[PDB]
Amino acid sequence: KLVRFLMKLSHETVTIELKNGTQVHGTITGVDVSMNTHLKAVKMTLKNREPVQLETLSIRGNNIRYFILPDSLPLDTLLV
Amino acid sequence: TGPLSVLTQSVKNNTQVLINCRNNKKLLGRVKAFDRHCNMVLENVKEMDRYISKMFLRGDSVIVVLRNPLIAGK
Repeated sequence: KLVRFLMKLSHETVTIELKNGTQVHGTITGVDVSMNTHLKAVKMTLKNREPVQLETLSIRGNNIRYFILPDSLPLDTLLV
Repeated sequence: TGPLSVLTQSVKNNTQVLINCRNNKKLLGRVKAFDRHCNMVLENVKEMDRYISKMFLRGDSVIVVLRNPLIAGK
């Protein structure tokens, strides 16, 4: 239910916070049933270190704290 | 229920919720949707600072979710 919600966020740009508080900014390319998330055009910021630019990043769903969703996402229509 | 009923009620009342998480994090906002695992879609979130308009939270952070309604009168 909520897993699908994530699965419809392909091509979003989001900021993902990891359990270590690393901050991953990027564009979603796919999210799978376990919330493993694949991004492109990535800016990864470790706490208190300059950010690393990356073409792609894949993140383990269990390594994720939350997704900072886009401001203009239509929450209602995603949740039919 | 434990927290599942705090949340179903919170969605019903559109009422603010204090989400107390893992390592001393707190999130304050409105629960849109939530599942059995305490995964949540949240709006108008104050992180304890930082404001977040819309957020998807994973359940396994969550220790306790407390209600924080607005009440008229003494």
